[PDB]
Amino acid sequence: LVDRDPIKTSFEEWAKPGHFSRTIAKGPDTTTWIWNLHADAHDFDSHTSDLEEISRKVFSAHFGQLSIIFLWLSGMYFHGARFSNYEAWLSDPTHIGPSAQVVWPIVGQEILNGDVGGGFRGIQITSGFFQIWRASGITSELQLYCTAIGALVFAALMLFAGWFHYHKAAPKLAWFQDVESMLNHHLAGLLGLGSLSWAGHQVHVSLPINQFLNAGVDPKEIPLPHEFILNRDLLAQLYPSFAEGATPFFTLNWSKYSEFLTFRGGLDPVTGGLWLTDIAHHHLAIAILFLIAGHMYRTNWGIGHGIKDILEAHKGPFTGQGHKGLYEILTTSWHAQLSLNLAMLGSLTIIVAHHMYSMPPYPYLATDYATQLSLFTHHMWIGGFLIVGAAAHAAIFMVRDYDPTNRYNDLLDRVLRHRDAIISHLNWVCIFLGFHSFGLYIHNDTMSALGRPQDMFSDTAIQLQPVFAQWIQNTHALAPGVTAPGETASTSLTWGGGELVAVGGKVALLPIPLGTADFLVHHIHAFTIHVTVLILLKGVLFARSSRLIPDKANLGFRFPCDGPGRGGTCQVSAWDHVFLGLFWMYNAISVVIFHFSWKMQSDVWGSISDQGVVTHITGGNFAQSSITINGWLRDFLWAQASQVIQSYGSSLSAYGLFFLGAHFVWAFSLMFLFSGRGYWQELIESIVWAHNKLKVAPATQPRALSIIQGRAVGVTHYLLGGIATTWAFFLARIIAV
Amino acid sequence: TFQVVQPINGDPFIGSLETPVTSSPLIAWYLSNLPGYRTAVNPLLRGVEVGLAHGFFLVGPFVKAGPLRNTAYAGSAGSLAAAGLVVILSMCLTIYGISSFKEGEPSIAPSLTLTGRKKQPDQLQTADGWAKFTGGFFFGGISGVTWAYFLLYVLDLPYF
Amino acid sequence: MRDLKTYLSVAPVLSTLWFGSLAGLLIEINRLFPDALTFPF
Amino acid sequence: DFIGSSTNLIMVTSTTLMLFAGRFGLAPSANRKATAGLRLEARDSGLQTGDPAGFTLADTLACGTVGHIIGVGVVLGLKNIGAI
Amino acid sequence: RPLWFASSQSLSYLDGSLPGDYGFDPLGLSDPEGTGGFIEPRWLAYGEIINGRFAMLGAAGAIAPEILGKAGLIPAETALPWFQTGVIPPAGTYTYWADNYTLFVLEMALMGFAEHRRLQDWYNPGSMGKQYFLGLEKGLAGSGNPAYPGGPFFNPLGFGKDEKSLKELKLKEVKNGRLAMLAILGYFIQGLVTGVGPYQNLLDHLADPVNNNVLTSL
Ligand code: CLA
Ligand code: CLA
Ligand SMILES: CC1=C(/C=C/C(C)=C/C=C/C(C)=C/C=C/C=C(C)/C=C/C=C(C)/C=C/C2=C(C)CCCC2(C)C)C(C)(C)CCC1
Ligand SMILES: CC1=C(/C=C/C(C)=C/C=C/C(C)=C/C=C/C=C(C)/C=C/C=C(C)/C=C/C2=C(C)CCCC2(C)C)C(C)(C)CCC1
Ligand SMILES: CC1=C(/C=C/C(C)=C/C=C\C(C)=C\C=C\C=C(C)\C=C\C=C(C)\C=C\C2=C(C)CCCC2(C)C)C(C)(C)CCC1
Repeated sequence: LVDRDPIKTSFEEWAKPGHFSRTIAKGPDTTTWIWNLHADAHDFDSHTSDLEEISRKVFSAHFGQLSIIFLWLSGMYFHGARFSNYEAWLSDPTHIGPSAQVVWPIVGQEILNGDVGGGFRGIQITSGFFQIWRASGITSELQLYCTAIGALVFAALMLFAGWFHYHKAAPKLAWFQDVESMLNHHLAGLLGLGSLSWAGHQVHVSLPINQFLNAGVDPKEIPLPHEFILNRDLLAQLYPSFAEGATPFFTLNWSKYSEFLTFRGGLDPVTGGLWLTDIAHHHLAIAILFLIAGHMYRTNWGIGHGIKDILEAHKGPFTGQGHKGLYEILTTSWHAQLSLNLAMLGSLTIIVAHHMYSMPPYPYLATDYATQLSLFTHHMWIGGFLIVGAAAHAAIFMVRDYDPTNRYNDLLDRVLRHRDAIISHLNWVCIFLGFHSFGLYIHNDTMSALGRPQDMFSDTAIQLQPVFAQWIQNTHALAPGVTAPGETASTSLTWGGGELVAVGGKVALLPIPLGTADFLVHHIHAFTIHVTVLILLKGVLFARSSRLIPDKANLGFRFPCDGPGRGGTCQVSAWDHVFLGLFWMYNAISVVIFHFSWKMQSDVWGSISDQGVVTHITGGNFAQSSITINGWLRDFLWAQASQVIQSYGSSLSAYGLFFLGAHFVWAFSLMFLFSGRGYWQELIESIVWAHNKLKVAPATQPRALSIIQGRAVGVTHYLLGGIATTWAFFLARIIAV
Repeated sequence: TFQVVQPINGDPFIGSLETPVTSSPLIAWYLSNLPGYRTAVNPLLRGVEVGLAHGFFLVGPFVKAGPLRNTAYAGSAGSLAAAGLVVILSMCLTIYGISSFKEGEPSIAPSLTLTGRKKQPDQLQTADGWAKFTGGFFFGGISGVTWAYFLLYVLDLPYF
Repeated sequence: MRDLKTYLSVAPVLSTLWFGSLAGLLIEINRLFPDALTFPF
Repeated sequence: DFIGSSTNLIMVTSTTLMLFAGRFGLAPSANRKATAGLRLEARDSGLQTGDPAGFTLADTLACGTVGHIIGVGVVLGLKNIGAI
Repeated sequence: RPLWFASSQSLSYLDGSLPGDYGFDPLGLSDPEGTGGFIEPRWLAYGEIINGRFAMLGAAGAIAPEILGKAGLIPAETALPWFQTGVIPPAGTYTYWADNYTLFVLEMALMGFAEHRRLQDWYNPGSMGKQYFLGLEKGLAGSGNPAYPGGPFFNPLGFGKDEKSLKELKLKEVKNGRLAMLAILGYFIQGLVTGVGPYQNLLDHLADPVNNNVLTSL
């Protein structure tokens, strides 16, 4: 199912911009043509109506994405070998700050090459690559150079594959629609075999090298990874069970492998991370489970399941026919699959962000506060963006590919017939949550201002205790020995076990208390999430029609309005709902990251002394100061911003410059959001007049930006400015202290 | 196949749906017996019942959450605040009745049942009926507040 | 190739080349003569 | 001895029982599809097997894998409680 | 005709034209629908023939110096196993009249000439007999079948005069090539797990089968 040489390789189409569209290829009468060229670059569905060609175009771009990712990985690995102090950091991870970037001295920018330890001058990095390299057994820079070379080779291979599968042998449509085979392969081979290979690498390389490192041996005296394979005596000395070979595995005497395959739980006191034996056992079990899961769906040999057969058998007295017809929708529309995958990926990213901080998987990662904060905020933002994109593409599918005549589905029909109740109930829930979550903050502020601290919602006057979460913490703290007999310690130290882990005089992790403030902040999170969901679902559900504009589907997915009639019809399209929900996503993620930062700085992170007294960074003021808006403004925003505003003249002045630059970018966006196109089109007419006077009027007539373009520019600049401000503030605050 | 959700009264072009939440026999019986749905009874008695029920309710939050909740004057202040709220609600009802209904006009309530049987329209949707309802509501609210205060702080009942 | 030369004359590529050469020249000039505040000649 | 050990007997019994169940219509197969009512339905797989009942190689591999899974699980479960 | 693990899908296009055809194609790679790239029945047959011929050359080569060494015919310094004769220098090396990397370039040049001429024959048949090539282009014209070019150079003895005899010899060649490929796989994997010469493996097995075996080696 491939075609030989579908499209000739030529430079002819390079010299004719806009060849993908008939209208754009005509020529640039005005300046709107240039903007329209870029906005429709990757909309393959608008270029042609053939599903096979769209699938072939989609298949090739992923190869370019993979090549770009491989180039990025190659650069990251190469910079750590040539412009880094990784070897010096390896001998003292607790007193040296990782750095992998140096700057050329031209205009006085060499001040950014601050001292970081190990006789090195550079920029301190917070991506956590040093911990990953240490956990993999990497010791010298030659291995990093080899990894960079391999990544370059893989990027070249990906680029060649991308060219080949589009210009020499393009698969047919019947190849793409083999969902059962694709699922079987991506489950058994992509995931299970990868987990098995990583488990093997961890067993044979990471474990002995990491044990030698934790023993305190000089990294230059540790035997090379290949010495543990050729010389089984070394492994037998390290692990006696290796002397028996693979015989216990094939005789089901798996108890002999308990030395390097454990079920301990908790953190390693030496490094502050999870035990590597637990990780190896976890990867082995996950590989087995994924290998089993990949033999469910039917193929050329009869045995297995048919996804259509599974779907068609589920229906209920409330839902009618049920899931019949969903198989044909998901195997014919690219947008629905994209929306579902984007939503699932965003949720998974948020879950990963939440899980990484409380269960540190890398050595010397819990005590690196900047890395933890950066990873948390980065992954949360990525998850939010993916979640928004899911709804955007769901609306796109609803507008374009919906067709009840040939693709009828009962479940989709029933949802669209009672959307008013869903929207009204969601509106009521949002209003109730906003009143009963944010209103308690204003009450506390008013009572504090009036001089009545005894009438506030606080731990000392009127308690609002999160009794349900405390019960979960108590249950999980008592899990070992009762409901998890095979475990020695709890999964996390934050459950409330009472034990504290200190590495290098710093607090890695300890139980986290929950009080009245956590109740309020959690309900604030719920309120913001509910409002965002309301906006996106209202946008998706009313994409085709409404009581105001019955024929909204004919106007398309991205149109500005339908005139000033009916009192005003501004921003009625589904695109405008995504444009509006991006702001609320930004708001929710900012509140969440502020909560995380303040809570960790106030109740977890700190230093321990010889007598064992913990002194936190901010002194534990979160409980009594976060219950008012004035407290958030004073003890968090005003107090913690002194690091970034006093960074001039030092190696951290770049963050100080980025603070003001992001301020300017954020403030600059309000011009596009608060104004309209007619004023700017009328203003241009006067500017064109004087150019005509001096014979400098261009033939490409200048036109003001369209309404949609202006809204997009405004939202983009707004988001960029806000995120850059928060990034600069966080990094400047956390690197110094 | 058996189906649960049905169009309202068999007409699929009216903007409503029949669901177990709306058309269950228990819920249908419960709602028809509320004083606000007894269209064949004097509005004064229904207003008195509604006022009593709502006035008994309003004492508790004012008493337990008020600024004087931790003093000896908690009950009296809570009862006085509840009475003030009842007075405000009575004023609102009177204003709504004056603004909405005009003297001499017939009732605007529907005169058809769900099964198509004809019935007399409710008299609550007239000026006189609404005035009677508001007066009964005021009287019942004051009486209920007084009863709640008497029970709570004149008889030493082992509450809580 | 005529079509390859045509693609090199498009606005973004020409602008990128011009600005790269310009930035290189300015950086070299500032490297040769650093910290200039007044015109001394 | 390992050959006479309980593990050998348990795994051999599991594999043989699974193969017997697959062969004689007691379990689903390439030519037998179970419906929603858990009733086997006749099916043609289009694979030549040279067997009177139509038992193909894929069916044999699947039955062997299921038997091995069950036997390993039973062996380890009995070993944990110290029964064997 | 006999069949070996044939299937209904496989039998729809394997009608027995090719030599050594038993209908064996469980994965259906020779399915002639949507052929392209390197997945094509003609290219697959050509690759099978070429791989079989190379394995036939390699199967005897990796064992010929070994058996004479134990037979006292060649000096023991030249009776090395295939994996130590210099293919993998870490596994062992032998000094020739030139260093290994110098021999590699000459081998690559000669094989590049040969394989490029063969590939250019395959792409456009009958081309190699046109351009002047030291006057040797007269006999390099081919025969229209890429896997069986014939001619005075590749068929000096003039074997296979009769069509049925040619069919029989093609069948024997295919069978021997498959057997040689299996033998080469055995060579590689036996060397991987035992670390000694395959002739030594055979001699050890003949010494006693119950002590030198898969059960005792693994
Ligand atoms: C797997 C991820 C994925 C994929 C494959 C797609 C794919 C697609 N999306 Mg999409 N989208 C995604 C995620 C994804 N999206 C997410 C997460 C969101 C939410 C933010 C959206 C929101 C979205 C909207 C709102 C729209 C699409 C549209 C489209 C289609 C046309 C794309 C196009 O023309 O863009 C062209 C690409 C660009 C113009 C590049 C944008 C430049 C960015 C925004 C600025 C970057 C700033 C940078 C840092 C500054 C450096 C500048 C430099 C020059 C100096 C295409 C099928 C469009 C569509 O289907 O219309 C019918 C459409 O209107 N998407
Ligand atoms: C060579 C082209 C050219 C020339 C001769 C002028 C000349 C003029 N412009 Mg102008 N302008 C240009 C391009 C040009 N503009 C472009 C491309 C833009 C869009 C960014 C503008 C935007 C603009 C505004 C908004 C305004 C003017 C104004 C003016 C007048 C006041 C003098 C001045 O310095 O204004 C300031 C000039 C600028 C800020 C322009 C920026 C410099 C541009 C980027 C140079 C680009 C040149 C171009 C690449 C030529 C390529 C040559 C190549 C093919 C060989 C003056 C008559 C002002 C006026 O009196 O209103 C009528 C005014 O308010 N211009
Ligand atoms: C880091 C990195 C890199 C690299 C990577 C690597 C180096 C990898 C490797 C990988 C590997 C190296 C893998 C492997 C694998 C393997 C496997 C996966 C195997 C398997 C096997 C099996 C599964 C078996 C089984 C069995 C059974 C079951 C029974 C009988 C017996 C036996 C044993 C046969 C690069 C440069 C790209 C860049 C980026 C980053
Ligand atoms: C998340 C993410 C990331 C990363 C990622 C990763 C790191 C992944 C990985 C992955 C992987 C890592 C995968 C893998 C896969 C697969 C494999 C690795 C395979 C191999 C081999 C094989 C397949 C073999 C087989 C065999 C043999 C050996 C022989 C005989 C036969 C058989 C079949 C058995 C980043 C941050 C960058 C970006 C964003 C996202
Ligand atoms: C009577 C008769 C007979 C019979 C025979 C038989 C019946 C045999 C069979 C046997 C068999 C046919 C077996 C099989 C098996 C298979 C398997 C076995 C597969 C796979 C599996 C797996 C891959 C697994 C894995 C794993 C691991 C590694 C870890 C975890 C656990 C488990 C187990 C999951 C004959 C034909 C002679 C002749 C005619 C008559």
